[PDB]
Amino acid sequence: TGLELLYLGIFVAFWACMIVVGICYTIFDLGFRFDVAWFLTETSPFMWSNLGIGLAISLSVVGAAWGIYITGSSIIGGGVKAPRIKTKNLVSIIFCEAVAIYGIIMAIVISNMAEPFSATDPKAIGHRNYHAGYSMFGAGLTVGLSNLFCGVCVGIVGSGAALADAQNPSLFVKILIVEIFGSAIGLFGVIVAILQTSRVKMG
Amino acid sequence: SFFPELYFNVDNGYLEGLVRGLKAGVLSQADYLNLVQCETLEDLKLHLQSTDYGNFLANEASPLTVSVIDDKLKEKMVVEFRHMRNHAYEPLASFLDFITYSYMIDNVILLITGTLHQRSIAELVPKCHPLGSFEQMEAVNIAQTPAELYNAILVDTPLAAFFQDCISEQDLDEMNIEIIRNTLYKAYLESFYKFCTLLGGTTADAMCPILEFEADRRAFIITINSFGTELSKEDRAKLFPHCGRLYPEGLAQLARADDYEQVKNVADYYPEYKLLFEGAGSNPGDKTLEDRFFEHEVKLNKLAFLNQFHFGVFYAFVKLKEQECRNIVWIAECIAQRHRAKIDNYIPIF
Amino acid sequence: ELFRSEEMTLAQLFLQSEAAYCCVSELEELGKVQFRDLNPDVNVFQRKFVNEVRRCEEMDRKLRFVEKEIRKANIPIMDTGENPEVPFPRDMIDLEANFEKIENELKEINTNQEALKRNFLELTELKFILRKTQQFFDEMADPDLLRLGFVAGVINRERIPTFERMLWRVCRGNVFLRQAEIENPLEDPVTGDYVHKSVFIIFFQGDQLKNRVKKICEGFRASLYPCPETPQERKEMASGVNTRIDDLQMVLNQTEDHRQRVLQAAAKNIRVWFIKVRKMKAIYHTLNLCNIDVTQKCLIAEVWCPVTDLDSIQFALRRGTEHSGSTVPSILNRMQTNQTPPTYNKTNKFTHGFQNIVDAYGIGTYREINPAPYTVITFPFLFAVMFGDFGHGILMTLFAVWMVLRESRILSQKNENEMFSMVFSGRYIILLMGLFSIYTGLIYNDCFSKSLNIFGSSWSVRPMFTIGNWTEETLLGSSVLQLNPAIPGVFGGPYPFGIDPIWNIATNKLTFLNSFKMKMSVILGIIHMLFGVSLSLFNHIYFKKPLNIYFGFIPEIIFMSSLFGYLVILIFYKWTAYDAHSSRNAPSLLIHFINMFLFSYPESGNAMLYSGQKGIQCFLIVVAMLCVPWMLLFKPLILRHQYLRKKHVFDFGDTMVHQAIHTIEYCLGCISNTASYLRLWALSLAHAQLSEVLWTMVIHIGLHVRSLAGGLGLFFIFAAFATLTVAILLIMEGLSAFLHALRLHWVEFQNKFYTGTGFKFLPFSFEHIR
Amino acid sequence: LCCGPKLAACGIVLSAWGVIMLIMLGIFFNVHSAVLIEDVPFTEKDFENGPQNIYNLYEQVSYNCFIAAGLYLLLGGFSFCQVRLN
Ligand SMILES: CCCCCCCCCCCCCCCCCC(=O)OC[C@H](COP(=O)([O-])OCC[N+](C)(C)C)OC(=O)CCCCCCCCCCCCCCCCC
Ligand SMILES: CCCCCCCCCCCCCCCCCC(=O)OC[C@H](COP(=O)([O-])OCC[N+](C)(C)C)OC(=O)CCCCCCCCCCCCCCCCC
Ligand SMILES: CCCCCCCCCCCCCCCCCC(=O)OC[C@H](COP(=O)([O-])OCC[N+](C)(C)C)OC(=O)CCCCCCCCCCCCCCCCC
Ligand SMILES: CCCCCCCCCCCCCCCCCCCC(=O)O[C@H](COC(=O)CCCCCCCCCCCCCC)COP(=O)(O)OCCN
Ligand SMILES: CCCCCCCCCCCCCCCCCCCC(=O)O[C@H](COC(=O)CCCCCCCCCCCCCC)COP(=O)(O)OCCN
Ligand SMILES: CCCCCCCCCCCCCCCCCCCC(=O)O[C@H](COC(=O)CCCCCCCCCCCCCC)COP(=O)(O)OCCN
Ligand SMILES: CCCCCCCCCCCCCCCCCCCC(=O)O[C@H](COC(=O)CCCCCCCCCCCCCC)COP(=O)(O)OCCN
Ligand SMILES: CCCCCCCCCCCCCCCCCC(=O)OC[C@@H](O)COP(=O)(O)OCC[N+](C)(C)C
Ligand SMILES: CC(C)CCC[C@@H](C)[C@H]1CC[C@H]2[C@@H]3CC=C4C[C@@H](O)CC[C@]4(C)[C@H]3CC[C@]12C
Ligand SMILES: *[C@@H]1O[C@H](CO)[C@@H](O)[C@H](O)[C@H]1NC(C)=O
Repeated sequence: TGLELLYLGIFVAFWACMIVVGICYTIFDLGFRFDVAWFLTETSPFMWSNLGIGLAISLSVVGAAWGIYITGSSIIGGGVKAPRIKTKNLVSIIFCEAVAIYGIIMAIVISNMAEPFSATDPKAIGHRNYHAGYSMFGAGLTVGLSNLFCGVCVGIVGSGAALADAQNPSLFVKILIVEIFGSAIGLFGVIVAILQTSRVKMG
Repeated sequence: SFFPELYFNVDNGYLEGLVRGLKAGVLSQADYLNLVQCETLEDLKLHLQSTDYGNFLANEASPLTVSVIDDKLKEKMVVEFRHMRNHAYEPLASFLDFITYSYMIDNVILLITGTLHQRSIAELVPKCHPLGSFEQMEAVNIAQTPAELYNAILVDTPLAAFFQDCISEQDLDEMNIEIIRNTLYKAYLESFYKFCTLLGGTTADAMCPILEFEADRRAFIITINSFGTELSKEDRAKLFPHCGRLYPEGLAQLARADDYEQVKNVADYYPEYKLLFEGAGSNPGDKTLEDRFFEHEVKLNKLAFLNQFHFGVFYAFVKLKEQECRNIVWIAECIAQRHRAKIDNYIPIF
Repeated sequence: ELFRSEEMTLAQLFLQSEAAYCCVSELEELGKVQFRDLNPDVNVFQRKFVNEVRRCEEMDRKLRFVEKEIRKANIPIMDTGENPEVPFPRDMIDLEANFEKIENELKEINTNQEALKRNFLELTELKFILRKTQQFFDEMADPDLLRLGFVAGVINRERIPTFERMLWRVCRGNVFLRQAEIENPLEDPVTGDYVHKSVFIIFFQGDQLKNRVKKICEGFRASLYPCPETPQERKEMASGVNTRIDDLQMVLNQTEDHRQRVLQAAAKNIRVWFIKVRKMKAIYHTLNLCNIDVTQKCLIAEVWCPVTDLDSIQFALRRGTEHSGSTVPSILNRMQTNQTPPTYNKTNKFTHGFQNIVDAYGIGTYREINPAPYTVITFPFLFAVMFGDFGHGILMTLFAVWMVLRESRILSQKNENEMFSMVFSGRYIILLMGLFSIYTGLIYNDCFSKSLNIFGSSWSVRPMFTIGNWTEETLLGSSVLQLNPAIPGVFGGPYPFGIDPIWNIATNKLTFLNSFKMKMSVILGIIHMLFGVSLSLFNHIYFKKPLNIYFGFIPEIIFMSSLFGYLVILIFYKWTAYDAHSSRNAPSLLIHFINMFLFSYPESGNAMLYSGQKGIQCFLIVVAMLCVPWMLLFKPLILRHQYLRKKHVFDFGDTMVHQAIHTIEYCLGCISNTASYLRLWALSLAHAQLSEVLWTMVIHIGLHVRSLAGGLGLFFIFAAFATLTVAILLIMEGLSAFLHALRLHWVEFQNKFYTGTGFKFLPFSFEHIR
Repeated sequence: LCCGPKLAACGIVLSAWGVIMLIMLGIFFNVHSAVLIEDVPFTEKDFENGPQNIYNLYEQVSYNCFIAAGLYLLLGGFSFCQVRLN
């Protein structure tokens, strides 16, 4: 658990530092320096928007790959004694990849809303552009993380389904319903991302 | 929860599927009935050829014997387990090595028994169980010196950890081999339970019940068998594994126990064991306590297959196939001895 | 034909035992008959003819052993092509005698050859020892002819130092040893290698030293043999061993010639023996599946057969009767059945690849719309939509044409390369893929990442300076500039065939290709899915499921067309309507589809594509959502009514759950499949960009060289370019595009009409020809 | 110089591919196809007066391509001779 120890140490140190820093800023009357407004505002909307698109695609692909390996290991292991698994349970892989297809679709939809400003002063950048960056970032987070979780869930369920099919052929047809239910979550994330970026306009 | 779902299949998913496929080949109740309906060992092989076993027994001599069938079943299981171990990674490799320590214990007991009786260790090798082979050469060509053999075990055997329960090599000639074996097994079971708990997750959840039942049954049977012997209560209590559910005052009551009635009274407090002891009529013609415990062990090993992302599947499969090989050997024995009356004593699996 | 599986029917044959073997042999030759186990109660290993099958297996083992000896020897194995039938009469005795001779003779020959070679080597060692001992005993042999003890032997060279040291260290300074090299190194008696040797002679005093030296040599793995004690004995035994050596050499040569002759005779007909015995084994194993005298002296056979071939099977039975000489004729009979018939597609040489391709995901049910004939084009076409490249398609079609032309050669010369065997079996698939990839590369105007400009681009740059507001000053000031078609003469119509060449050199390339290819992918996918749904209607009509036709297909087609076919109509309408002048207010069909689904028609933003869009889109959405209850509620209720209120197991809850699952699956599948068909655009853009980057990183280096010396560098740079194109693009990207067209066909297209819950027809056809 | 027939076949197929493709590339460069402008090794000065300089550079690159095609023709001849030997 060396790497987990390192991560836990970093987390604890960072958040102890944050606690003491917040106590200092509040108590020493230096709160006006902790300008979250200035952070969110000076930080360019392009950073948020492009991080959002990148996350939308990358996390969707991460979930698709996670599920694909989770279920393909089981498919190939079971098929050593019952090769029909390879031909039948490719549907789990298909779902895990539909996750990434949703990811790219939403990356396209988000990227279609990008446009330069030609301004640097926040009053010039305006609510429209700032909210556009924030909402593209949020939509990317939504789609990417929902797709990641849906892909992992479908992969786990598909590994289970492949293992169960390796022993009795008539079970996969009934266990695919769990895969469908797990797939619905990616669709929900896509719908929410689309709603978020519905009225988004950079320029 | 540990969330093994996320990472188990990274390293052990292929082997999980493979071992489940192997388990799907264990004879079912219908297959056991078909084998039971046979008349000769040749017909037993004939019927068995239709199961997953296939032609494992076609090569061997036409005058089949129970010994030949048993050795072939043992060889098949050894081959499958060795393949799985060879394809396993670190954590599952340690799990499978722990599975093999059980037979390594009996093998080292055989080695020390032969050596104390001045018999060649190389000549003792063939009788050892294949799954516990001492491939190390430090414990070979010992020249029949118990001290050299003890040093070899300590230096070049995974049993060095369990041999610290003893105090010196003089213990080999001092203590009886059965007490040595059971002390080694207590230490091994405790270490195995600790390792499974450290693994945690679905492995611990699905495996700790099996080790706990092993500990409880070891306690019960040691108590029931040491009643008429010179094994004192104090030296007996040292042989109860502490993994079982009897650890608080249960093992103590067993140690103080002086009769099977007292052992049954102790078992009453735990309903799971209460039913086994109630069904263990122990009179001729009905299931014995060992048979009831075998049934419970098979049930637990089968329930080990309802979890998915855990190593307990491999231990359960090894034990279930051991039980299946024992069942087939028993059926062959009944066929050969013509004692068809007791041919149903085999414990079914799946 | 390939439209749907052949009419299949059960049949049962009564055939007298004497003629049964010949009749089933004729059936095996014909190949249109599939037997079935009719005695499953008793396992295979206990049936009537297991004795015969066991003896046949033993004969096959004998033939394998003789063939293995044939391979060990250099002798080749002939190939005539004849396929004689196993002799129904008891010619098995003659064949067994022949093979027993051909095996026993070869085994005796091998054993005798080994033993006689060992003896010959030992005797030649003895001869050399005698000759060298005579040479040593030649200082001055004045006498013509016992305390001293004598031995002699042979050692491996370079062991002389260690052996001499060991002797002088054990028999301390009381033994004599002389050594002499043996030129023309010899072959070891047992170790079996050509190694240099030294013949050595040892003199010793008494019995103790005799034993010492004997054991020392035995440990040194030498060999001693006896030796003469007088010159007369030396001469006598030397002559004897020389004569025996010559005799053994003659016998060795004769026996080796005998082995060669018998093995040549065996190889002359080994293949015919193998085919004979393999058919005989197969025929007897088939007769095992038939009823036996436990029920009737006349054999009973049960078979699947296509309806059209019944007369041919009867004629084959007539041949069997005539050959067997039995007066009684075997009789075939039909019988109405309930068991599920298999799927038989009458595959052809050209259609075998596509039929295997569509069968991989499940053998089609009995007599349902076969996707193969449409796949024959749509799989190459979908592959080409992604792999589209004129040059790579040229390479692939040339390779596929080579495989097609030389197919007979490769078919004869069989190898174990699984990958190459797969490709060769798919040769026609690769050929069509190459052709359609050529076509799609022409449409993309792509050839090794470069366009063609065969008709002339519609984009003229001069109107920009003539009418537009440009000048050389603007060209100097702008790094990339851009172009517009709003001014009159810039855009002179669409390119007549394929994408315009100027997009190749336009940095705006991707901005346009992305949209065009996304629309193309969506259009092709939706039309493919609609064709699948129509095929599903055909399936239902043939199977007589009006329930499915009225609830199911029609709701499915209405839903699909209203939601996603309307999208294709929107794409085409926008293309035909909106131009450069109306560019500013050109709507986004993505946003319009989102708003269609969300009922979010706003009063701000992009305007409506056409008048009445709000009403028409609301109506389409309403119909689409209504198609969900149409599929879900109706069919279960009618089923429950007509199968539980009439006539009165039916489980209404389970039926409702099943229909709900089917409706959810289909409705989510429409969306997910229209999305997944974007893999066409994804893979096409990937192939194009990989080809472009490969070109610009490999052969741009060899082309962007002023000095004429670059012509030599282009040699190696293009070697690298060719290997990289063949490896990264033709092999791996081509394989990916192939498998993704496969996945599209298996899931997106075939889920609409295909079931794949049948059994492959495995006839009793003789494939032992192998 | 005897060598494997597999290597000879690979060499001859590569020679044919190189000859055909490089001859076509040279012909297109010589025709001054605008598609391959990026491959011309021109400089800033070449845009001074007119397109004649870029045409000359096009011709130079076409000559390079024809030289490569001739070298591949020699390589294919060597491979064919090796095939005849084998
Ligand atoms: C168990 C852990 C050990 C306890 C200590 C933990 C480490 C904390 C020390 C960090 C190093 C910083 C040292 C001071 C650096 C100089 C800063 C400076 O100029 O100050 C100006 C700051 C800010 O400016 P100012 O307030 O002085 O100026 C006036 C500003 N206006 C007008 C707006 C009000 O204030 C000070 O003068 C601070 C002096 C004391 C600072 C001491 C460190 C603060 C944190 C202490 C630990 C907090 C947790 C306590 C409980 C823990 C119990 C487990
Ligand atoms: C570990 C899990 C997370 C929880 C702990 C960490 C949370 C915060 C970590 C992020 C960095 C620090 C954030 C605060 C930054 C300072 C903001 C600031 O100065 O403005 C304050 C603001 C404004 O300050 P101001 O000076 O403008 O005051 C207002 C003055 N007028 C109205 C005239 C303008 O007000 C507050 O005090 C808000 C409270 C939050 C600040 C304190 C943070 C507490 C951190 C945790 C310690 C809690 C103490 C008790 C410990 C036991 C807990 C159970
Ligand atoms: C100079 C190079 C030019 C480019 C040439 C190569 C282009 C790249 C794409 C080629 C892909 C080849 C695979 C498709 C062909 C096989 C399909 C077919 O008809 O066979 C039915 C195959 C094999 O034939 P079969 O043995 O089943 O035949 C039927 C026999 N009975 C009826 C007795 C059972 O059948 C199937 O199993 C169907 C599923 C096929 C799915 C294909 C999986 C991918 C295979 C990858 C091949 C290897 C990669 C390339 C390596 C190249 C280096 C050597
Ligand atoms: C707990 C006391 C207080 C601590 C406060 C200080 C802050 C925490 C620092 C760590 C404190 C504990 C000591 C841990 C040492 C490092 C972790 C273990 C050793 C280690 O790193 O080696 C292996 C990984 O390889 C490597 O060496 C690779 C590591 C290098 C990667 C660097 C990239 C990470 C950058 C950080 C940003 C990411 C943030 C993520 C939240 C892990 O060994 P094992 O576990 O396999 O074997 C078991 C034994 N090692
Ligand atoms: C027990 C545990 C501790 C619990 C206590 C809560 C801890 C929260 C940690 C965050 C920090 C504390 C929140 C209050 C401090 C806010 C900053 C005040 C300082 C200040 O004056 O800034 C104004 C702007 O702040 C603003 O207007 C910023 C408004 C937003 C503040 C809150 C945002 C915190 C981050 C939340 C992220 C959540 C992520 C969810 C996934 C000035 O601006 P001005 O207009 O006067 O400028 C004038 C320029 N000329
Ligand atoms: C480059 C731009 C154009 C690209 C787009 C068009 C590409 C078309 C691809 C199809 C052309 C190749 C067809 C295969 C040629 C090899 C023949 C194999 C054997 C053969 O004759 O196959 C028969 C099947 O019909 C056939 O072989 C079919 C032959 C007639 C098909 C007509 C349709 C061609 C496409 C539409 C017209 C052309 C449009 C483009 C100008 C039956 O096998 P067998 O009896 O020989 O088997 C003997 C053992 N059983
Ligand atoms: C197995 C195959 C299954 C079917 C596959 C095909 C998919 C079917 C999709 C649903 C049915 C057809 C589409 C209905 C939605 C309306 C389509 C409008 C298309 C469009 O943009 O046309 C413009 C509107 O037409 C107008 O201005 C006229 C009024 C609006 C349209 C009226 C309805 C036309 C379609 C009739 C039904 C066709 C059924 C096809 C199956 C042209 O107008 P513009 O540009 O000149 O005007 C503009 C200034 N005002
Ligand atoms: C191993 C098997 C063999 C493989 C065979 C592969 C063959 C590959 C050969 C080509 C590879 C290189 C691609 C380069 C393509 C660009 C050439 C090009 O554009 O051509 C046309 C130009 O010359 C003319 O166009 P222009 O001068 O710009 O305009 C004038 C055109 N009007 C007159 C019609 C208006
Ligand atoms: C090692 C990990 C835990 C990080 C260490 C804690 C960090 C946040 C601490 C350690 C020392 C601290 C510094 C100590 C002193 C000063 C001087 C003061 O006028 C401004 C803040 C400043 C510059 C502090 C900023 C915060 C600081 C850098
Ligand atoms: C000046 O440039 C504008 C913008 O492109 C163009 O529309 C206009 O026609 C030009 N005016 C001239 C050349 O007089």
